Amino acid sequence: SMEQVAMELRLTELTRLLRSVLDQLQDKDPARIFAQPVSLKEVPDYLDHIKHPMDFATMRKRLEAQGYKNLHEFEEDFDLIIDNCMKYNARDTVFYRAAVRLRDQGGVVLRQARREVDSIG
Repeated sequence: SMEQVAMELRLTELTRLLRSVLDQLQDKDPARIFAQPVSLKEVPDYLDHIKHPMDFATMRKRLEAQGYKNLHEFEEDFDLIIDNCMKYNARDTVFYRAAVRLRDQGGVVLRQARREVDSIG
C-alpha cells in the first residue's frame, strides 16, 4: 500500500537521524571504551553480572537493519551501555569514569534529538 510505503519512508528518516545521533554520542567516547562488546574470552564471568550487554557496534547493527522504531528504543540501548559499565566497574576506574562522561555529554545530544523527532514527526 501507499500507507506502508509512507511508514517505511518515516522509518528510513528516523534511521537517518539516529545514525547522526549515534555518531555524535560515539564521539563522546574517544577512548573507544564502549565501541565493541565486552569480550567473554577476556571477561568470562561477564554474563553472571550483566544480563543485557550492549555496545556501540551492536547498536549500529540494529540501527542499519532499521531495528529502532522510535527514539525511546535507541535511548534504552544507550542507557544499557552506561548503566552496565557503572555496575560492573567500580567508581575509581577509568571505565566507570568514561561512562559518567559519556552520560553527561550525551544528554545534550539526546535532548535536541527528542525535540527533532517530535518536531519533524
